[PDB]
Amino acid sequence: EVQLVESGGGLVQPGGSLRLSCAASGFNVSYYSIHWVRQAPGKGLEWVASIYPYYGSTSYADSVKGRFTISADTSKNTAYLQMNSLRAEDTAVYYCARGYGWALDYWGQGTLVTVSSASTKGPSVFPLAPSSKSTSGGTAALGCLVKDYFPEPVTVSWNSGALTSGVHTFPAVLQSSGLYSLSSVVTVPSSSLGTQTYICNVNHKPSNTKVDKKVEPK
Amino acid sequence: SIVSLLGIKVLNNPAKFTDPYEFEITFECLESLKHDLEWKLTYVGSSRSLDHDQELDSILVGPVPVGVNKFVFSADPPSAELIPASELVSVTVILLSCSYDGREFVRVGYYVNNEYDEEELRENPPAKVQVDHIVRNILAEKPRVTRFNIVWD
Amino acid sequence: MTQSPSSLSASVGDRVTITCRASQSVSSAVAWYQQKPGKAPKLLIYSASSLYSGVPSRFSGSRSGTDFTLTISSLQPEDFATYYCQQDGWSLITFGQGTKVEIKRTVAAPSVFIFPPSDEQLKSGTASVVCLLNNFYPREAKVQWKVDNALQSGNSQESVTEQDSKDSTYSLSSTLTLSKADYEKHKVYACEVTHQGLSSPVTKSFNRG
Amino acid sequence: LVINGRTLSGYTTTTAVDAATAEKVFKQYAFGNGVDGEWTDDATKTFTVTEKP
Repeated sequence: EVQLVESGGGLVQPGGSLRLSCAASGFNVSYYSIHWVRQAPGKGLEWVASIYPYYGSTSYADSVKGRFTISADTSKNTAYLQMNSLRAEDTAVYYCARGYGWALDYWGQGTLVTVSSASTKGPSVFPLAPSSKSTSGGTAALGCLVKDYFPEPVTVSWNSGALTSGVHTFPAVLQSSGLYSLSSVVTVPSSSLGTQTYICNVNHKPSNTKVDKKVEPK
Repeated sequence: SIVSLLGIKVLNNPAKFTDPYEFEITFECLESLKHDLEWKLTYVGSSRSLDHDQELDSILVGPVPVGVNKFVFSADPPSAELIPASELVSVTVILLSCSYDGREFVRVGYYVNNEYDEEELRENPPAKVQVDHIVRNILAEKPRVTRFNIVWD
Repeated sequence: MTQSPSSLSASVGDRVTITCRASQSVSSAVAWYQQKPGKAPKLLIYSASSLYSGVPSRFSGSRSGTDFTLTISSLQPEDFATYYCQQDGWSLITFGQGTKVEIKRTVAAPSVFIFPPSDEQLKSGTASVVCLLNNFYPREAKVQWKVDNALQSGNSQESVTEQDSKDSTYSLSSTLTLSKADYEKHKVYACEVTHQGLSSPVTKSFNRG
Repeated sequence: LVINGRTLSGYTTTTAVDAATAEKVFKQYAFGNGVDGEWTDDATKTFTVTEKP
């Protein structure tokens, strides 16, 4: 089976240099056309670079001109988007993909590339605690507030994966400070509020952080 | 998978509408077989209410050796009598295709531009397309390639 | 290039058509992709009208002039996603702005819950109060932050869940962030929600500010 | 940092010149945990905070 694997994602300073690597399996990249496509958070798809076969020969989105160099090393069955002069607009998930005529039939999973002056910082985990008034028919809502972390992503698990119903982890938001914060909530029976403990497991790999907060009434 | 392409070079580029296609085709063969290779060049058009595909020429290369073989496929030009007037002065596409005992295994698509050489004629067109003053430009530096796994055996 | 409509509500079995307008008329240059969240795009139609292998027959494409179109002859549950047209043009590849195809259902009311800053946070000098809007259709929702009946502008920051798989509903979380001094200054804080599935705006509040 | 409190339990890292510079940021990572901080290792390069109900 043909696969495509991106690599080299991470955090980078404005004006900094990064280099991604699209690693191929199931096919040799010399015969095929290979492209780089990126997706800003919650935005459409944007193409940046194409490498065509036989004769190298490239095409680049006007915005990434001169700053970006797509290329490929056939010996090592791999391509490379090289970004220099990187600006805050280039932060996105970078996809690499094989050409199918004028289409793109196979894709990587991507890597996130964050360019900013903020620094890598684990999250603060503050509670969202349930109340006794909030007995609807008998349903309550508690949550974790995952605040002031950089850069994405964070992952949030409720009760070590054993609490999968009524839960909504939210898209993270960028704040004026430049820090990420995310909230994760779960509705649960107001009955079991007293006898059943609820822990949210927060994992933020960029700073090697994994904490388990217990959310309890006052 | 048994045959792959190292290169295609379009010796006659740019050229007139009426001018033939000479395609220096560098290719490679791993594990030779007998049934022989059918190299087909296909004109593909898109116009107002139609999507026309017509074959342009077809060469058979025989016998097929192992290694890197470079052969030139001279192919017949298009026929303005069989093409709408718009595709004369607009972008078109050609599919160099190679097939093995009925089975197409690789298809290389190329953008192609066509227009008038004359300056004024380009600013204001003649009422009728004068194919003699049309000139074509193959974008052969950027192939668009499709590969199909055929049972070579 | 130019993709309409950006957004489409629909039901299973319906017949949907999305439309892309490109500068070029070359049918070879155009494909369509489907993308679900967290996943790489999947090719559906190549060179305007050709069904990419694997794709179901309910998908179909065609060109008429500069305009290209994808239709799904009868939606399916797995078909609810975002769709993108691609023009692989002469100089450069373009993608259309995209089209998100959400489910239609009956109008659901949000359970509105309010949450206080918690004292772990107020140790370090900043207080965040969030209002939650649980399971509401449609997304059309506006929360209004009120402290001591003084409408609040410039402080709130909301994010929205994607349509749920079971309820086909949405959740919204609006967080209100204030310096601990200004939290301690005022006493009662409330969240007012004017979903259209709410006759009157429902307000949720707390005290001991 | 090995964090263990009534409510919070987990770990983070940071690399630095001396353990006191590391222990300084770790402290600033007291989202209200630090209040009940036992604040206890050089060989193993671990620094632990403890609370109790």
